[PDB]
Amino acid sequence: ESLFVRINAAHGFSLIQVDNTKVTMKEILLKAVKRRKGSGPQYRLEKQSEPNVAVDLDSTLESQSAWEFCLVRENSSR
Amino acid sequence: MTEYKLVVVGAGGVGKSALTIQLIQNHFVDEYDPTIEDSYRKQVVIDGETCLLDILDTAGQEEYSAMRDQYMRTGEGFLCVFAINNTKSFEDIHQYREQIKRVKDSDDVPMVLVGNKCDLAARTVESRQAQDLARSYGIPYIETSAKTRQGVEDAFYTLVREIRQH
Ligand SMILES: Nc1nc2c(ncn2[C@@H]2O[C@H](COP(=O)(O)OP(=O)(O)NP(=O)(O)O)[C@@H](O)[C@H]2O)c(=O)[nH]1
Ligand SMILES: [Mg+2]
Repeated sequence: ESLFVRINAAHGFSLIQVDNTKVTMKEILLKAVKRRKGSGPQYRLEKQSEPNVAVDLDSTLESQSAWEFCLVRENSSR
Repeated sequence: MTEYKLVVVGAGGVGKSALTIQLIQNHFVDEYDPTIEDSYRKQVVIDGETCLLDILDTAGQEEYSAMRDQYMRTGEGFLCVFAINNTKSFEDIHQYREQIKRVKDSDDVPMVLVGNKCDLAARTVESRQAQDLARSYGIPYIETSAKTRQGVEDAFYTLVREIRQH
């Protein structure tokens, strides 16, 4: 199996394949939004264990020390 | 309200994700992005009665086959999807049914045999062969196109009707 990250969203979850942990959280967010929402409302990612705080999208997956995140509309909460 | 856990299974590339997204979002996915696993929840009206569909879109890639056990245990109805231009995907249907049996102790679960990509002119799985397979299982056969939307609601809504009529 490949490595992958679990993204919990408003209407379900998505498992997002990653080649390595040097992928940025921005890349993961973009993949999750494109799959789940299609083609403007903005989104953040949150660590599963830290509600209401946006992860730095320019940081790497490795830096998060987490493999589960919530995808949250910026005008909303998880 | 009442929620139905429906699971879409079948070989890689047969159109499981395209079927799911055409149902949920009324949009055809042209790209082939292999699934690991994804769920989608949507409120729908079926025969005048509102319910919540919880659709689990699964991997056709055999490297994720270990995942089947978890989702086959809790899945409440299954779309067993092959592509009408892929005889191997038709051969593969039985494996999914057998695995659903090892965890449910029976195949006594709502299931629909789905022949997808029926918009394509070139067919290598005969309609009578798919009809006969479905008959051998005692389940409906529905031809679908995720691209045109043909048969998509029928396929998913048939599972909900079968659950409601248990
Ligand atoms: N013409 C046509 N193409 C389809 C249909 N359904 C899916 N496809 C195409 O077939 C390719 C694979 O579809 P996809 O939904 O990703 O298949 P899948 O079963 O989810 N693959 P995986 O098991 O890897 O997740 C895509 O390019 C998609 O556009 C259909 O009904 N008609
Ligand atoms: Mg898929």
